[PDB]
This record gives sequence, structure tokens and C-alpha cells, in this order.
Amino acid sequence: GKGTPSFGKRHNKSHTLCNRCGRRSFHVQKKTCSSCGYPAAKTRSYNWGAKAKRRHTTGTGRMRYLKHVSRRFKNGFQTGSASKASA
Amino acid sequence: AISKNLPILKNHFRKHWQERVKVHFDQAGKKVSRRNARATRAAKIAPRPL
Amino acid sequence: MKKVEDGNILVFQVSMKANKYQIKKAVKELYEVDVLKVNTLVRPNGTKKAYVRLTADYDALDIANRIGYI
Amino acid sequence: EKAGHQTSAESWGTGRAVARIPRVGGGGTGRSGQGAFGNMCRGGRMFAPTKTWRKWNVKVNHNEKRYATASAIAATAVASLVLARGHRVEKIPEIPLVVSTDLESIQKTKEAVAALKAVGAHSDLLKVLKSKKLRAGKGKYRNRRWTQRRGPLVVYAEDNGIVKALRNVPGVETANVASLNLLQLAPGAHLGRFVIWTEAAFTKLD
Amino acid sequence: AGVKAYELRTKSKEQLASQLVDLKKELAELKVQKLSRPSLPKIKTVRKSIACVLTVINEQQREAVRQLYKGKKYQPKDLRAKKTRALRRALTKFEASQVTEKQRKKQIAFPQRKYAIKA
Amino acid sequence: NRKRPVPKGATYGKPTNQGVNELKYQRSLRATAEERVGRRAANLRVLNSYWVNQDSTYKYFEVILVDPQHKAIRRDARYNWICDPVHKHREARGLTATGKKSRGINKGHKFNNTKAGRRKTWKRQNTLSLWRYRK
Amino acid sequence: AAQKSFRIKQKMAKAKKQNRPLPQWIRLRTNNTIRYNAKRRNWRRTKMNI
Amino acid sequence: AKQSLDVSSDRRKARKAYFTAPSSQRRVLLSAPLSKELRAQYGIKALPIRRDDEVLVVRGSKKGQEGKISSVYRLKFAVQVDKVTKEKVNGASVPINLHPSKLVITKLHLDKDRKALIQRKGGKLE
RNA sequence: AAACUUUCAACAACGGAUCUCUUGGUUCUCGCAUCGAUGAAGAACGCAGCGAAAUGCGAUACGUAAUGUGAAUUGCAGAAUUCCGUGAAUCAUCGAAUCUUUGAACGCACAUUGCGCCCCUUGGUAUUCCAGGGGGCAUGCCUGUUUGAGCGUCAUUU
RNA sequence: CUAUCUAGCGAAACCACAGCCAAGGGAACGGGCUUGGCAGAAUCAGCGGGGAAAGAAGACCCUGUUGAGCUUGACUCUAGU
RNA sequence: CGUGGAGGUCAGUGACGAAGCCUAGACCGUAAGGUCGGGUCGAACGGCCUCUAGUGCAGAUCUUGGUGGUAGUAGCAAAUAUUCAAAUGAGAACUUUGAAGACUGAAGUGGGGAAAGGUUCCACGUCAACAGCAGUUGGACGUGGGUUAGUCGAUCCUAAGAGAUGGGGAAGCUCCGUUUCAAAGGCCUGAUUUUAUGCAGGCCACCAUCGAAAGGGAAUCCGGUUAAGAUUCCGGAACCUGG
RNA sequence: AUAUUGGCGAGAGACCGAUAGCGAACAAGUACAGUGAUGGAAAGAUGAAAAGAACUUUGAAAAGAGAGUGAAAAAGUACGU
Ligand SMILES: [Zn+2]
Repeated sequence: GKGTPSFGKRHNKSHTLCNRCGRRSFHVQKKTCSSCGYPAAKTRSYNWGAKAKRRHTTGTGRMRYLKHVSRRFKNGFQTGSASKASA
Repeated sequence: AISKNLPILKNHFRKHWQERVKVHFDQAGKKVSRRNARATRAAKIAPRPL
Repeated sequence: MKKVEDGNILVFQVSMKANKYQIKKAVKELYEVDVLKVNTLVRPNGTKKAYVRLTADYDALDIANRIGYI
Repeated sequence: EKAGHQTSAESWGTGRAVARIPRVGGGGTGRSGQGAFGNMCRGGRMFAPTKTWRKWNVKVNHNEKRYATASAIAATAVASLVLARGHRVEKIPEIPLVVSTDLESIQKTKEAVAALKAVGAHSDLLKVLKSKKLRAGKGKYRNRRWTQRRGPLVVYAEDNGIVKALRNVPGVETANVASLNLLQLAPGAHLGRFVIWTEAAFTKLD
Repeated sequence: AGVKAYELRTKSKEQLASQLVDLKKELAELKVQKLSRPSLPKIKTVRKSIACVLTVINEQQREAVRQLYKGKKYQPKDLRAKKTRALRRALTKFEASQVTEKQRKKQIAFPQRKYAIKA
Repeated sequence: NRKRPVPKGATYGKPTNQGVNELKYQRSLRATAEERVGRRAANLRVLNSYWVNQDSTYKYFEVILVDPQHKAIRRDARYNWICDPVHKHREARGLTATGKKSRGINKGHKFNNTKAGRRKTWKRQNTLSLWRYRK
Repeated sequence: AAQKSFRIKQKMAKAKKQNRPLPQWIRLRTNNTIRYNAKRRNWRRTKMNI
Repeated sequence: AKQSLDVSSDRRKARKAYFTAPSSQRRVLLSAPLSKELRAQYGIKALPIRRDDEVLVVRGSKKGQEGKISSVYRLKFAVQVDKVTKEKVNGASVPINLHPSKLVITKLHLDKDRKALIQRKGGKLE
């Protein structure tokens, strides 16, 4: 019984989609995420998991904001606007 | 294991030493830096002596 | 189109963020027509379609091809 | 230092009719099941991975280095050696070849080249020019694409334009006598550089 | 082609207001046409004119606010600089510059002297 | 004392490590004192602290903190050093006067192990220095 | 499921719009390598995992 | 020999840089040498090719052909000439792609900004 | 004697070795100090005339403003004349904006596109009910403002 | 109903090289070696004598200065009390 | 003897053909090997003196890939069963229509749902692959269409239990605790009609929140309609809730 | 003055040359597996240029045979050797 016929009973979910990271890793009864650790304010990660870290660190996404910071620094966090010569 | 008629060495490498090796490839670089710094300190030091 | 020809209904893709009030209002103003009820559903491609039936003072087919489709 | 080891693989141990190399676990992909770490393994760590802490530089006693450079200088005055090293001095007045200290002061390639030519070096200069070749190996793609012979070595005592003047004629190099390099006097460890000395340089020698 | 930022910057709050609603109607119609014509590129040029206007209407309002706050101690966080979370917290130059009174005296009576060796 | 927070006294290992009960925290109570009020007033900076009372169950400290964004401190010389981002949570890195103590920071033969910073000094004496021309 | 949450249906809709062959004109683009939609999916070959 | 600590003699970065050059530097790379006639007129060796320039082919099987540039097909590093084409088996025409380093310019499309560039280059004047 | 088997060769298969390539890796060295409640890193769903991805973006959605450059883009369609010009561009630069649903994540929740409270404003007869538009309500802490508590405690009205 | 024969479809195990015996000697039970018997293409269905056939570096036994589960007035400790 | 790379040298070989590969063709060497011809090929390569190593395979139940004999072999035999004709098609044991023969036998091989899937639903086109024969057929391929609610659910309630907060432990990640050793609110409306508003009355409160698509619970029915939706659209007839 | 397998900008190598070099030279932390933590590949090369084979003929078609392009088809998007 312990294999094939018992596999047919598999139709409830232990985890759903996590609001925070979007994997199907959000444990319904514990109401927490096995990957990212939501709803804890900190984000789950471990030093024994270099790969998992690499899978999710900064730069693996869009860097909507951050990606623009060093150009900004390169020009001294300028305020104002550019002049226009003429010819 | 101990064999032959040799001196008794005490090479202390029982320890993960490979995680702390410092090979000074920067020997030449740091020198060029040290000088470029000595140069420009003296520069802004007006005619003072360093 | 058949809904226009036979049911006095204008059919629209409409903001996902809309609602039967917000839709009726916009239809009522963009097209200067009166509205009987709005049904809506969320199409399986992720857009919202709105069945807007006009009151009997209006003929949707008329106002369909005023807007300029057929 | 990580290569070959970015896996949680394990031996299956014996009993599975299959070598006991560690194998990558899980499934659903081609790589689950496969030999891991370990130097007969596609994708595993190499044997005795190369380390930076290899000894690169070698020390040589200063007195001996000198001895070497000395010998190499003596050798540039022996025609038969200079010839065997492939310098084309089969003509040329005498040897050591010495040249007025006006050379130190030339400013312009064209005039430097004309100067060298007159003093007998046309032929060696050509050699280099007719010797440019695409490097045989694979270093061709490691910033070492071309190969050419070695021209004359001009030594001076003061630099008033001869260095920049000559820095673009294929094969030729310039040197202050005050310094003077074994890698230049005996290239490939072969004795007998074709050397052109300015007077100035020549008397500075002792 | 469509609108140009500069031609728009000369107009009133309320002309741009109407400009928009016409541009809106514009695209409103083209969508009806996009769907019986086998491709309608004219639309991207009006989709953008819309952006241009909104941009410029918005430029106007910000200046407005910026003006009726000129010289004032508290500006909206909106229109403050931005720089960086850190740099924003750093001492002002004044604050940093602050030297205790005992130090003031010392600095005034014993500064680094210029000098040069030889005789 | 610090009770070794292991499940039933169970230690899983060699006997030298099997202790649960005569075990002592390397940092002092006063440091635990500083560190908690510091977490509570995280907008403040911990300057110092001093003992004021104890019973069998508790030691009591008054902690001194300073407000780094109040203009009386930012304008004061003398103290505005504490506004610098490097003195963020000094009591959590053991830079308050209690921290420097427990941390073994003093001049002399009795502080060899410990005082350029223990961990840092270890790292130094366990580093294999290799020159280009090997000595 | 039938009574399905909006989040799920949303994901379902996106998952359906992605379910098409490669647009043939991409193949005509200059320096184009993409020959076919290699990330393509089927309800009877691979589940969505929600 | 390079001398600058800011230029790289590196084969790799050179190739990357050419192959990923954006339209604007690609303009500069697709420059062409003026004819001798044109070279004496403005005291200048070459210019970034442009559309509506007249041109001679001085290399390769189309040598000697002449014509107007129809487009500078930057994303291809190539230039096409209103008049230099292949006729297919099915009678269809199709542009030939030419590199401007293999052309010589015979009539510049002058233009206020074009002139200014010639001046900026140490070109004649008028 | 075929057929069959085996050996060798030619041509043809199978398979991807070899050689040559290399916008990648790897190691050294030099220069620099800049994430986040002014909402980061990270997640989700969207945005193109014609796109599934990668890349880029946020309902202003493969981008808006600005500055330089000075004619492209290009698979096809298409523009537009703007090509002696405040001006092409899937260009560079970037100082002005936009920046959905989220996330330390902040009204409460969140296997829910679930459920409140407050100010302004617009409709439906409306301070109270409904709907639309805009702006708000986390926690610890500091300095200060206001309003308070305790025979903790002072002085007084009489 | 299979097996069987046909069209279509089409795996796996295993494989040093192979495949007829008697005796001999031989790592003391040979397909090969030595001496003899012999020995004729290509094959089909069956079969279970042999291939000391095939399936997991022997379950039993011993060795190893190799373990683990378990017990106890072995050794050394320990939460607790 | 032979290999990757390095310094030197033959001003070495090469698109008039480098390297590589194939060849019961030739020659040198005891051998490791070297050399040549012919064929194929297309961009680089070699000799000599040195330098340097990630430097030479038959084996490791070696690693990765590729290939055989086995073999057109084992097999493609559970679940009673098929047959005639026409149509269509390049093609029909297998598609569609007709006829026959049978089966599931309402404890169904009927009609709906819950979990789960996620478009598999419907239409048009359509067969390379897939459906271990076939295919014109399909849950497949391509292109489209499609899910309509005050009344059906969620939503509200509370259950086992989960869990913020005053706090107490803990070096700390956090652990305990849920009315708990806490100053824990907000409901009416007068006053005031400077006003819709601050206030004057006043009672009541050991009291977060999450947790049921089968528990509790406000309210809809019949007819008609689509390729595919229907207690949701249409027609008609009602009811509940707030105002 | 010291540290620096992270971040930004650079110059290099007697390093590796697609089973090598990072796991990834490619729509690679992708496809795929697993309830989950995690595990995690394969995969580069027509030609200078698509000139990517008009047209004829056989075939239901895929294709074949001619023709044609090309320096070469002993390069045919199954593509260098
Ligand atoms: Zn998560």
C-alpha cells in the first residue's frame, strides 16, 4: 500500500504561493515561507547555502532603483538641469 | 611515521592554513603607490620637508 | 456583434480596475446614452469585458456604428 | 578553488552495480546521477588544482647576475658569436661598433634609421622587418599574435631624443649604459647581441 | 512627430488640460480603428503626445509648489533633494566645522607654519 | 550564570564540552544592560552606563544615551563625534567602556592574546606570508 | 478548481498568453538565433505547480 | 606602441567593443576616405559616411561601380548604394552590402552640421 | 557455385573525435568608497503596430524630460519632413519626472485583489446612507508643544 | 487465451575471447593446453544437462588497533535532584 | 622517443594550399617514433639550442558521450464482440452517417460535484511528432472563441487551534504569556443654536486578530436561449438588506 | 603605514580553449526534479555575402531527378574539418 496506491491520495497542498517571493513555498498551516521566511521581517538565508544565496541576491532582479546610484555618484548627486550651448 | 636518519621537523600545518595565505604579488604595485603618495604629499606640503 | 444587433447591448473591454458603477458612468458620458444594467466578467486572458445594455430610448446598433465599428 | 565542488554529491556506496564515485542527486535532469568531484569526472575538480602560491619569481645572487651580464657584454664584442646569434653584421666596419655621441641627440625616427643604416645596420633592421610572422601556437589569442627577430641594441650615456626616435623601428632597442639588461644582451640565453654604443656610453663603461 | 515639449510649455494650465482630453479622444478613436485595420502605427505617436503633455502639465505644478515654498524652512519631502539615505543624515558643513572655543584660540595662535630647510 | 541552552543538558560530543551549569557569559551584565536599552532607543547612541543597585535576582544600571539628531548635540563640538555613522550601536560591538574591558583591550604583556583585537591578532599569527623572491 | 481565487486565475491567464508558437518574423530579424519557442508548455506534459 | 594606462591592447575587449558598439560610435567607424578631388577641396582625409553621398567602389568585385548611398545600414556595418545591386534568379533586386572603408567619397552631402565638422577637423574652410 | 561469416579497399551511412577558431572563464595587479522609512535588496502581474523568451520599462509602461551628437531605425510595416535642423536614433549622456501589486513594509488583515477609521471634495433631496476623485491613521525612541494624573509634595485664598 | 505463422510495431538481461567430447596433467572438477575421438553450408519449434549462466564488492566465519543499536556496580562524565 | 605552452634562431613551410584526417603505397630507426607519395581539406604551422608543465592509457564494477551482438527477438493475450454498406479521403480493419449484433444494467460504462488540474471546454484548419498497429480521428498541432449574480459561494461568525500588544525570560536568532501583576475604550445626545459642535449629562467594557468554499448564516423561482454560459443572459413572476 | 574570494572603474598573464575554463562562451541558476529545505543540466562554428536553390518534371505530400546559386554544395539553415 505504501507506494502507488497511496500516491493517489495526493491532492491537498502543504504550501501555496508566498506573497513575498512568489514560490509555492508558503506553508498553509504554519503561515510561513520555507524559502524567504515571510512574514518574519528578516529574509531567510544561510551561509551553508551559497547557491541558494546566489539564486536570490541583489542583481538577480531589476534593481529598479539601486542600478542608477553609481552613475548618480559619478556626477556628485547633481541637482538642477543641463544648460544647452547654442551652436 | 618516523624513518631514516633525518632532523625532526616541526612544520605547523595541521590547521586550514590554506585559508590564510598571503602572497605579496602587490609588492611592485604598493611601492609605486607608496611613491606616488610621497610625491603628492610633498606637493601639497608647499616647500615643507615631509 | 449579435448582442449589438439583437440585444441592445454594447460590449467593451474595460479597465480591470473598473466597476459596474464606474463603467456605467463612463459609458454614460463618452457616448451620451442612458444605461439599463452593466454585467461584467473577467475574460480568461486577464481583461475585463462589460456587457452594457442601453435603455430602450437608444439603439445600440445605431450608436455602435456612430463610434465607428460593425 | 571552488570548481568541481559546487554539488552535494555522494557515493551511492556499493550494492548498486555502478562505481562508487560520488554522484549528483535529485532527478528530472540530465545531471542527476552523474559522477561528481574528482578528476576522471566530466565536470569534477582537476587533480591537484593550480594554486597562486606557486613560486613564480626566482632569486639569483646579485654577484652572479652581474657575472652573467659581464660575460654577456664581453660576448657582444666577438663577431663570430654576434654572427651565430643571427645578427647580420657580415659587413660593418669593426666591433665593438662605436658611433659619435651625436646619436644621443637625434630626434626623429627617419634620421635615427638613416643614422643606423649608415653605420652598417641596414641589414639587421631589414631582418626584423622581413621576419614578422603570425605566432604558431594559441598564444596568438593571448595577446601575443606576432613574432619577429631581434634588431640591434643601441646604448647611450644620456638620452636626448634617441630613445623616442628609435621606439618604433621594429626590432631595435635602446638602453642606458648605467643600467644594462642580461635579458637584452643575451636574448634566449644566447650570447652576442649586436650592440651599437655611443662614444659617451663606451667610455662610461669602466 | 506629434507634440513638442517646448510648444507646450508656452500654454496655460487649462489649455494643456484640454489638449490632453483631445489627445485622449484621439487615441480613443484609433483604438476603434486599430481593430478593423491590419496594423495602426499612428497610435504610438499619439500615445506619446499624451505622455508629453502630462509630463509638462506636471512640470508646471511642481514649479508652482516650489515657488510658493521658496525660502521656506520646510519643503515637501517630494521636492527636497534626494542624494542618499546616509548623505542626507550627515552633519551640515556648519555642524561639522564647529570647533570648541578652547580650540579656536589654539588654532589662532599656533597654526601650521610654512617653512623650508636650507639656511 | 549562562545556562547552556541545550535541550536536556544534552551536549552531543566530547566530555570537556559537556558542561551546562558552571558556564559564564564572556560579556558582562552591564553590557546586556546597555545593549537592551540601546535596541529600545535605537534613535539614540549609547554613551555610557553605570551600576546603581542589585538584589539576588537583578543588577540595576542607569544607561546614558545621547540624541545624534538633536541640534544641541550636532552643534556641540565635544560631542558631535557621536553623530558619525561609525558610532552606530557602539555598545553592540563592545566599544562602550564596558565593551572595551571584556574585550581585553589594554597595553602590555598581560594583553598579548587580545587587544589589537583577539580574533584579528590570531589571524595575523596564523597567516603564511609569501614574498615574490621567497625568503 | 472552479471556485478559483483571483490570484490563481491571474497566473492562469498569463500562463495562457505565453502559450503560443514563436512569431515567425522573429526568424527574419538580423543576427537572429531563436528558432522556436523553447520554453513552451502543455497541460498534459508538465504541471504549473500552482 | 600604446603608452597610455587608459588604452588596452587587448584583443578580447577590442572585439567586444567593436561588435557591441552602439549606433553612434558605429557612425564614426563607418567612415570613408574622400576622393583626391575632394581631399584637395577640403584638406581633410575622411568622414563618417552618410546617406545621399556619392561614392566610388575601389575594392572587390564591384570595383569601379559608382552611386548614391541609399542607407547606412549601421546594424550590419554596411552601406548600400542606390545602383549597386544583385539580380536574383527570380528577377528580384537586392542591395549589395559594401563597407565604406572600401569606398571613396565623390560628392559629400553638405549640410550646416557637415561643414562645421569639416571645419572642426582642421578642414580648409570655404 | 551462391547465400552466410570474416578480412582489406572505394564510395555511401552512423557518430562527433581531430585541427583551427573564441564578445566566455580563471588568476595577478592598480584606482575608487556610493544601499534602505526621500521605502532598499528581493518578489508578483503588466507595458511594443506586429513578442513567447532574454534585455529594458511601469497605466507617462522596450519608455517621458533634459543635455550631447548630428541622420538614422531596419525582420516587415510605417511614418515624419524634423535632414543648412530646439533635430533622426532599439545612439550616448542623464542633473527632471513617471514609477502598478508588494517587500524591513507602516490602518487591520492576507490560501481573501477581504475589512475599517478620519479630513477635503463631486454627484444621487444628506452632517449621518450610497457611489466617484484626492489626502491621511504602524512600532520603539529622542527633543519640544499641548492636555492631563497621583494627600508624591509646596505655598496660598478665608 | 497463449505459444505458433503473417503485416505493422519493437525493448531488456548479459557479453575477456568463445562455444563437440574422453582421458591426462594442472590452483587437486578444461571450451582452449597435451594425447586421442572426430569433424560439412544455412536453419525452425521445443528443452532445461552444462555455460562451476545471470541478478547488489557473501547473509555465515575470521581479520581490522572499523562502527552503530542496546545492557550493566565496565572506564570517564552529565541534566536533575 | 612524443605532447601544451615560453626565450632564441633558421630573414623556416603556407590560399600556386597551413593544420587535420583517410590510405593490406614508399623509406629511415632495435624501439618509443620520424619521413615521403596519393586522396580529402581550408588558415595557419614547423626544424635546431634552450625554458616550462594540468605532458604520453587498455584496464581502475574508472568519467562523459557515442555504438554493437543480442534481434526484427521477448513481446504488443485481463476488463464477453463484433458485422454489412455508403460517404469522405492520395490512402479507410480503426473517421463520419446508416443498418445489424451486443454491453454497462441505475450499487451504471447514466446525470452532477469536492480536492487536484488549468483551458484539457467550443469552432475552424489540420497530421511532422505523440496516441508501443493504423489514422483522414484526438485530451495532439495551428488559429480563434468562450466563464455575465443584491438572491449560488467566498466575504461575516465562532471551533480545535493559530497569534500581535503592557510585560517577563534569553548573549541573541527570539521564548513565554492573551486577560495576562497595564492609566488599554466608545455609545447615545444635551448644551450651543458663535456652530453641527468643543462641550454638559451619563450608563455599559477583564475586552487584538487569524482560523470552516461539508459547521452557524438575510434574500429567487419557472419558461426560453448558445458552437461553447447560465438558480448569472432573456422573458415573466418575486424576496431580502440598507437608505 | 595594515586588511580585503564583496561592490564600482581599469591594466594584465609562459592560465583554460566548449567533456577544458566558473555550474552557466548560448533566452543558465535557465529547462527539469522535489511537499519542502534544496538539487540543477545539455547546448558554440553554412558562406565574404543568403547568393537559403527561380523554373521543369515525378509524387497525396515529405521529397527525388533536372536546372540554378556559389571559389566550393566533397559547404543545403540535418550545414567548417
Ligand atoms: Zn517566500
